[PDB]
Amino acid sequence: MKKYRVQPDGRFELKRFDPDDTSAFEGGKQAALEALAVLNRRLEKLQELLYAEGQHKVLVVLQAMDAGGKDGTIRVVFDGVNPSGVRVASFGVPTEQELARDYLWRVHQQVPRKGELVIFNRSHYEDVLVVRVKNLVPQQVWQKRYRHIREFERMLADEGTTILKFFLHISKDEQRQRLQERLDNPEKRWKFRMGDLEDRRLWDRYQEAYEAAIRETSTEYAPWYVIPANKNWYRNWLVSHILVETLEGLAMQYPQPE
Amino acid sequence: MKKYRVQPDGRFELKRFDPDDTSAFEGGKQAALEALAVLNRRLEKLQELLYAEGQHKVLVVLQAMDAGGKDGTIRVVFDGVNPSGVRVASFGVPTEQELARDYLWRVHQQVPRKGELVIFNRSHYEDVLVVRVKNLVPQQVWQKRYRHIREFERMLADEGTTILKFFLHISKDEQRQRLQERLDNPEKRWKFRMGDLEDRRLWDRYQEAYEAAIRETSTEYAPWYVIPANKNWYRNWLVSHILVETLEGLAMQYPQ
Amino acid sequence: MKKYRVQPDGRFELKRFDPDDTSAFEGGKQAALEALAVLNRRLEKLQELLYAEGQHKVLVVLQAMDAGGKDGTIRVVFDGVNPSGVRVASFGVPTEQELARDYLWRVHQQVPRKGELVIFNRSHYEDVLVVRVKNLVPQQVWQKRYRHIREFERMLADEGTTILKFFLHISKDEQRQRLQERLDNPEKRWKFRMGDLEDRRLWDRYQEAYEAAIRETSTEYAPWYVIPANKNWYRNWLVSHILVETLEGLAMQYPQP
Amino acid sequence: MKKYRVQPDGRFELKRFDPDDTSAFEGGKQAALEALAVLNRRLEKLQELLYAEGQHKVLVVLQAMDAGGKDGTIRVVFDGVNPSGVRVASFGVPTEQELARDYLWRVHQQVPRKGELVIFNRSHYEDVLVVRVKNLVPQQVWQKRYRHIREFERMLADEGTTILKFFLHISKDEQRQRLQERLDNPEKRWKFRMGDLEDRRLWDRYQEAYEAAIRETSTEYAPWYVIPANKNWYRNWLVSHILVETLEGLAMQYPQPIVIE
Ligand SMILES: Nc1ncnc2c1ncn2[C@@H]1O[C@H](COP(=O)(O)OP(=O)(O)O)[C@@H](O)[C@H]1O
Ligand SMILES: Nc1ncnc2c1ncn2[C@@H]1O[C@H](COP(=O)(O)OP(=O)(O)O)[C@@H](O)[C@H]1O
Ligand SMILES: Nc1ncnc2c1ncn2[C@@H]1O[C@H](COP(=O)(O)OP(=O)(O)O)[C@@H](O)[C@H]1O
Ligand SMILES: Nc1ncnc2c1ncn2[C@@H]1O[C@H](COP(=O)(O)OP(=O)(O)O)[C@@H](O)[C@H]1O
Ligand SMILES: [Mg+2]
Ligand SMILES: [Mg+2]
Ligand SMILES: [Mg+2]
Ligand SMILES: [Mg+2]
Repeated sequence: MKKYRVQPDGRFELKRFDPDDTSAFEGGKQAALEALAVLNRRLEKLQELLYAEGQHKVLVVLQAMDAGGKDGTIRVVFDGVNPSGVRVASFGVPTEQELARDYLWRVHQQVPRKGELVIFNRSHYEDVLVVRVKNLVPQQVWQKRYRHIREFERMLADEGTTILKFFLHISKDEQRQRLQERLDNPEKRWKFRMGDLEDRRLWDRYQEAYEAAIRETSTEYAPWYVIPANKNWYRNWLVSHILVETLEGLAMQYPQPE
Repeated sequence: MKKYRVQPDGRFELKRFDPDDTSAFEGGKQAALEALAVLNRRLEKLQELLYAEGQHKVLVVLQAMDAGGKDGTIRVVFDGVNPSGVRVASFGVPTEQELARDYLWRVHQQVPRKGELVIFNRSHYEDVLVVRVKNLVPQQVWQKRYRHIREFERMLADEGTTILKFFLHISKDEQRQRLQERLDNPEKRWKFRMGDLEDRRLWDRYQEAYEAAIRETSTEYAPWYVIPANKNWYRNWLVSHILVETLEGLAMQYPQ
Repeated sequence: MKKYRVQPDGRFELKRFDPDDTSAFEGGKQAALEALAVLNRRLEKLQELLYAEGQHKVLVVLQAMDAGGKDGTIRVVFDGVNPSGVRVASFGVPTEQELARDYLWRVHQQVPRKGELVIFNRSHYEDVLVVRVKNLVPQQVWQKRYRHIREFERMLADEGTTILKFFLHISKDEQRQRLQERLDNPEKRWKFRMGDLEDRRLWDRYQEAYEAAIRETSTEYAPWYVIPANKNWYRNWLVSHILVETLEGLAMQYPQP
Repeated sequence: MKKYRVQPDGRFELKRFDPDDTSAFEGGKQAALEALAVLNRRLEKLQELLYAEGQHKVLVVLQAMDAGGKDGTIRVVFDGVNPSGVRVASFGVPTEQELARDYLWRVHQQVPRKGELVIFNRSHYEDVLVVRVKNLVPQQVWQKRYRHIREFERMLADEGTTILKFFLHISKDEQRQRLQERLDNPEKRWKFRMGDLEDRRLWDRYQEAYEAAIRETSTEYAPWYVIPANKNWYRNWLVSHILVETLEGLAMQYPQPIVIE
């Protein structure tokens, strides 16, 4: 089941992962939806424990190509989970205030507190992704940032944060369909930006960047999971299974005051 | 259904509201749960519109006595609503940093942005509630805050925030049972502090403080709704109905 | 010198104030520099006592036209005052994050804490100034802001903030010279933006905007002082005098051992 | 100077530094005050350039024992420097909100922005000092924190922050006098807390904690300077000299960009 966990050997190659792979589930969509429903209930209970224990901090990082399933994952995986204990932090185009400080400043501000589960919809990884691909800074600058991230995450983990980093892996062809579906969708007509067409020619450069990022930052304290995300049902089930298992591993207990 | 909206006539009496009242729903639990399921789906859709339109700011304020149903309301009313568009801000015991600035500073920081629905689990109201009851500041101070709160909410509303204030009204006897269940439940035991028994002795002063605040701060731009909260099913349905109707009233539309 | 405090009668008139007026000081520059040196020393001591007492919050609001002397006031008036107790908060062009919430959100965040003296270099007033002049929101919206401002400042004052609002009043002709002097000084040329010229075309609308804000928001708890700011030496001495006297009035005492 | 810069060799021994040392200055009190006046003027001009250029991020970290001269340094070194470009961030006893996140969260929030000079009056170092001495977390937990700091400061420096860390070194005897003077002074008594006598009792444990911290975190990108701080005049001149020289080294330039009618 950890066939998707990227080992900290620095020997990662994205070619080994197929976006269309569904080998960890034996049953197809209908069966998987039932399985997800079970895990969602366990997740709801596990969050209730987390909030009650108030010791651990859970950080779920979502990274994907545009239309890679970031919003869809949050919406389906965290369906019915208490709003008081779960929070989404999105990282968009940096403001002048954000650029006036190091790139980790805006990110560090949003980290989960004790008893809180935080989802990062894009993250500090963007500073080794869009920044690298579009050469917003030279290689000399962004190359050093891998060490920064390893060390920043070491600090977070050592101080009590459970870090789960999910790479939602979709094919170039799947993305083409999803963006075309976005353009014909009336309630998604607004989600489209013109820049989505320029980043499309940069596909390979983005894939190279994801390969580099994952190889350099997947550690035992902060592992990367490559989720085959072409099938939404499989993506949702697998992300739920990984999170539920990790949270189960924490052996969280309800406190007693006497 | 707006028999629960507190009119801005400064003539409200809490006396007139029974925590055990269920008169706005023509039936019981089983039927009300079905009704809530329908409103929850509408709520999910209305939030989706809010986030997409990205113009309005929605502020839901929850105030209640301890074990009055604040966590329960958030959990049930907002079940299945997109986490990206909904946020809870809890107000606890003020820190030294928080006390070093005016009481509205910590609260103003958490207000909803455009396209966001924020729930305040306890609020700036505590500064005319626990503060008043325990005399954490003298009367001279906390008396002036009613005007502050009216004017701060006028500003929020004028600048595009839809404000819904819910008072979850439970009986002294219901609280006694709920707190006893907290002591008799291992998965509830944790929410308990010894101070929950002390505040119990201050019941009437807290009730007097709630009546006072609601009378002073329920306005046309920021109304107070007194929710009979003894029955969870009725509490959840009624808060959902009021929220859904208010959000419907905004005539929100998806962008072109 | 109470001749500069704008009474809360709602009958303020900016034509009654001359930027070139120096009548409150019985002398010129050389004598005023000496007088300012005395007040600056008292200000340094008063700040030490504010920080020590740790109860009051002091908010100094500076509003002026471009090249009206806001930065020079900070630099000279607060010279030698302990950095640990004094802070500047500047308000610029609002970000999308700042615009996504009410206009008072970014301003409320910067308010002085207990024992702190804060200077606002531009403020929440901007939201009834540049916003009004350039119609960034309609009249329907910015008209209601005067009440918001009065009530927000009432709340700050009631809760322990001493509020001093200074309008640094310069003439249209003085601004023309200063802006020209900016374009000629290499260590100042960087402060120049093309907008400084576009806003100069809007002089009168800005003046009308200042008369309206001052008339509407000068209260007992938060007064406005119209400082004739054409002469730097007079501007610096008069703001120092007003601040020092206000701080003296607080009769601040050292904590009980 | 490089005699006070702590080399990144991990062989630092605080015993090699005398709080009463004044060897870098030839002239005594009167001559040093004149020298400081000159450096203060250069500092004022250098800050004006920093704010105008708006590219560099400057972080001055002040660490000292109680009554070690932190407030005194800020007050004298930064005298007359424009408030708009200089900010003090003090770190006291953590709040429940601050404790609910990692210890670097509150500190990272206060880092200088572009064109700003920030002074940290106590810092993230407190989390390997008072925390270590009073065992507010176990050794297993605070031991890992040296690497965190090295790496956090590497990130800050790599991304554009000039980091100056000053350890204001006073003797046990000097502290005893200053604490007593605070007590007898009516305009200083207010600074006193009962814990000042507890942080006096643990002197050696604190000194051992400063030795370990400085030894572990003085790097090329973020050096530690041990300032002999028994003499205020020498302390003030030396911190001013180090800061001015560092700022001079940045070779800051004013930006480059019509008849007004
Ligand atoms: N560090 C960064 N530097 C530059 N651009 C960034 C950075 N972080 C995020 N971005 C960009 O910001 C954009 C956010 O777009 P937005 O529409 O707000 O979100 P979404 O990914 O849901 O479409 C992304 O296209 C992303 O590449
Ligand atoms: N302004 C305030 N001043 C003093 N106490 C406050 C203030 N606001 C909130 N509190 C108190 O903080 C406490 C928060 O308690 P906590 O257990 O964290 O939440 P809950 O109400 O869910 O039990 C409440 O008992 C409340 O009375
Ligand atoms: N509320 C506001 N809305 C719009 N513009 C604003 C607002 N507050 C400030 N501004 C503008 O931001 C600009 C800040 O410019 P800047 O160069 O950073 O400062 P300075 O006034 O020292 O030149 C001013 O020209 C001012 O008109
Ligand atoms: N990380 C921390 N953990 C515990 N105590 C801390 C921490 N950071 C700072 N402190 C303590 O906070 C206190 C600062 O408060 P105060 O007496 O008002 O000022 P000062 O440092 O000027 O003496 C110091 O005693 C210091 O040890
Ligand atoms: Mg509780
Ligand atoms: Mg409680
Ligand atoms: Mg300027
Ligand atoms: Mg002290």
